[PDB]
Amino acid sequence: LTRTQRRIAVVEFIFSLLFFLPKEAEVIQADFLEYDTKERQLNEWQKLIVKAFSENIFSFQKKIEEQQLKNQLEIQTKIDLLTTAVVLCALSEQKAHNTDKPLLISEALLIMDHYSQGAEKKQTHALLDKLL
Ligand SMILES: [Cl-]
Ligand SMILES: [Cl-]
Ligand code: NA
Ligand code: NA
Ligand code: NA
Repeated sequence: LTRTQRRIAVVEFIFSLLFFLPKEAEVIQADFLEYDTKERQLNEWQKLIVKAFSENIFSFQKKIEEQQLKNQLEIQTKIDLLTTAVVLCALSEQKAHNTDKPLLISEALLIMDHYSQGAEKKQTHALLDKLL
């Protein structure tokens, strides 16, 4: 599997959880194990993202909540749950693996295309991730 496919697997997982939150951190981590299949071949790289997600979901969800709002501009001189799941994965991944900002954003937009969301305009906030 490609790193992109592995990212998609985390996104879909997170997505399925956002309908029924909150769950305890170790519960989500154990739910991720039951989520594994022949095709997913879930590895430690993905499990570390889900671990960061499980332990920081309250803060990530807050940071998101407030960045959207803080986007209230004049000049320059309703986020959905799939788009949220994509953004939380990027936050989770930068936390677990310290992936650089440019790679995370391109990848995120690539996943949005995969789900034919075409709401790419809500970048992975150039505001929410750190450029190293
Ligand atoms: Cl895939
Ligand atoms: Cl999948
Ligand atoms: Na790989
Ligand atoms: Na995990
Ligand atoms: Na953590």
